[PDB]
Amino acid sequence: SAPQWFVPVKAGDAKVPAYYPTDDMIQEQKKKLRTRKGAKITALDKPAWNLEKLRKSIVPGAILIIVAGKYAGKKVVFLKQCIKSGALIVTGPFKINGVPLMRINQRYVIATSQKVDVSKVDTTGVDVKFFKKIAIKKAAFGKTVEEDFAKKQYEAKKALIVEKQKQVDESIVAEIKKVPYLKEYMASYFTLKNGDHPHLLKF
Amino acid sequence: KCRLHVNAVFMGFQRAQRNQYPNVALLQISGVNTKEDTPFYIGKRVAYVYKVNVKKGSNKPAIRAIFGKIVAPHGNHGVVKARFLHNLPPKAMGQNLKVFLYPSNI
Amino acid sequence: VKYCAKPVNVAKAAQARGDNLKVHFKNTYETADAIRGMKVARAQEFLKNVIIKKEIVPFRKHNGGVGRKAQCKGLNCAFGRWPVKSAQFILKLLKNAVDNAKAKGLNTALLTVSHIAVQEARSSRRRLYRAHGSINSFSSSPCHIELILTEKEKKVAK
Amino acid sequence: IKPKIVKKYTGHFKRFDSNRFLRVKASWRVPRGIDNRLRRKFKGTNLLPKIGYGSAKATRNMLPCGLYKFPVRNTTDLEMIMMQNRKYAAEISHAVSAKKRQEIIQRAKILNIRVLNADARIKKQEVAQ
RNA sequence: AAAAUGAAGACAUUUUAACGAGUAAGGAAACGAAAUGGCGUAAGGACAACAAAAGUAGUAAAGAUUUAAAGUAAUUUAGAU
RNA sequence: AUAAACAUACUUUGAAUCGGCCAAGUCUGGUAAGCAGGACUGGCGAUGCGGGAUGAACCGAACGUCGAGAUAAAGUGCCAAA
RNA sequence: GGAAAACUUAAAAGAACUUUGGAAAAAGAGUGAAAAGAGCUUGAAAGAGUAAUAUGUGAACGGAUAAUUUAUAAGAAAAAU
Repeated sequence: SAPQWFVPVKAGDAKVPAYYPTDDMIQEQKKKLRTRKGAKITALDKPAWNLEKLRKSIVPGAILIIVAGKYAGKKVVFLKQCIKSGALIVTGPFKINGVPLMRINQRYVIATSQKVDVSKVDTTGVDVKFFKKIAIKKAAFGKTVEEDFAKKQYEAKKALIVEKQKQVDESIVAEIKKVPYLKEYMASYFTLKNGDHPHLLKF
Repeated sequence: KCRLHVNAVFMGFQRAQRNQYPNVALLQISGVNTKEDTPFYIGKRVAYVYKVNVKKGSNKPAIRAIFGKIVAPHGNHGVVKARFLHNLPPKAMGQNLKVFLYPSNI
Repeated sequence: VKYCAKPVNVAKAAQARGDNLKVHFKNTYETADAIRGMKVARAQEFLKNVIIKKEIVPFRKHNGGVGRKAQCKGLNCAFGRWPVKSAQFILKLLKNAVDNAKAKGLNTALLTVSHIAVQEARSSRRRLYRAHGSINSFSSSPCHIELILTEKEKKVAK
Repeated sequence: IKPKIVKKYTGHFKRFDSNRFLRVKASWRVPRGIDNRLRRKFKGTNLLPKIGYGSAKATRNMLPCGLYKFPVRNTTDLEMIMMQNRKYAAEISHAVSAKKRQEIIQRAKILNIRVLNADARIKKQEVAQ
């Protein structure tokens, strides 16, 4: 048999030694680069082994301040933690803040003392499948060129499901309007004014 | 839109009378007047954001940033030590550095 | 001796040169520096004014002991002179190069002094008899002069 | 698999007073002067070669591509690194002609051996081709 | 320095521990666990495509100018003209 | 009592060197000297680093290439880290 | 008493006719594999000239650290069941 180091390749009718096998008995192989296996897929209810431990101030129904990222300074309501990723599933109810149903790591939020509670929110869906379904993916590598227009049509085709899962926000919006000045507070931006020293602020 | 940072002054690197160690940069966060108010900021993000007058024929960003972390107090007057991905330029001495609020611990 | 630079387009340029010219390099290095870039229809007029002492040649680099003049205002140089031998030698190379452009068929009115360079040639030594039975050197400072005139036209870059 | 090649000093050890004088070249020479500024390790000028600057033994004499260097002068020279194509790389000598370079290059692809001079002494296939 | 292994791997073997300033001065070659390790110039005797055409070279030598790479360094290597 | 096996005892061959200088809870000659000469030790010579602003000897401490930490002499109105 | 000074090409085929210039020469043209053009194999450093780029209050140069600009330079495989 062939030595472990010997991987025969085709010769374009170029000069070859007498010991090198000819082309009629050489079958080429595809270069292999993927060795590590991907992550396993388990049920939708068991928590992942790689699950964080949320701070004791982060409880469902509380209001969080997003101090980093695209929605920096906004407010959200913490429904539950994604057991398959450890990131909080929050909603800054879209009728008020404009923050959609998104996932944010707990390190980029501040847990306020405000508590909206809100049980019976009907979060039956809105799981790791839902976030993996509305995520916008790239155009791979071998998919011709398909430039620019690939992403634009993605939003239209995934828009309807985004609205469909906005049945979660109907309960919170009515509850938010109950507390005076809370709807205005939620809809606004969090800002650091004069004399607002972070080591002195408390929530 | 909103202000989510506290300005800190890049006073200079950690140094001695006739030496300098550009690995660690000293910062004076606004409103911190003593070393007992530092425990909050130990671990918070710090960004040195500057502006570069690029040309329209290039694709490099016109606003670049160097990030770092506050690691320890330095003296009794609320001065801190920050270690960045790349050492701060000495041209940026006395400029303002944004002290963010994350990684949050509340 | 070869030329320092070749023209962008040969058919739009004319050349002339001189080798081992018996003229001072230090004086000619400044005359050639003053007429660089100006049109040949103007350089022939500037050179004549230098001969009759009506336009200055600023001695920017070799200004050791050179006297101040009234015509050296605005050039950022307080010193200047009127080298006559150097100017005449250039005036004969300009005539040669221009007469070559006519042979090619180029239009004289559009020609400029695009390239003009002076290099140091090989000196010829003499004897200067000094006190106490000593002899020193009395050496010339010849030079090579090269010239390239091109037809000046506006360029385009979309 | 390729380790992190770490160099403890990426600059050059220039001869003392080489910047000021042109007769003094830049190739390093230890100063033996009885009053030399550098050899007494004054502050500011105390940069001399030492064995402590040596790089890691595992990643020594290794090119950035992750392999070592093995010069070749003919096709038969390549046969000495066919078993070690994942450890060595062919480097055609600076005197090998263009005709012989193609034979080495063609055989190296057959034997799956990298060549560091793969685009060396090529023909005029850059303009008008 | 001491343990382990040892006809050939290779990086002058593996592991552990201590150590590392320096003028004058010393440490020639060789010595498998090597009684310091090496770079460079020229000349002489051998080796250099192992199947009977066997190192490179007019498909461009030596030299020169530079661009990069390897080496702690002495220096080496390759690209372009 | 304590320490000591890369301990101890050496043997042979040989290089360089015998112009020295400084400090002192020391001394002699001298009015005295950054003068001349000595007893014991530690240094510079042969030695960089941190401090005394600058300094061959003073104080801390002696150096393979680095990362992080407590420290030494000594400092914490600004130059200058505190 | 007592020096210095070697080299075009294979072959002179050592430019050969025109224009400018008093002339030397220059520009074309031609020979030659290539001007190698006779101050002739290659053509280093010191010193200048041209072009490109950059910098600036009583020296200049070097080292550590970053920023800007330029250059170099790493890829075609692909998940769970």
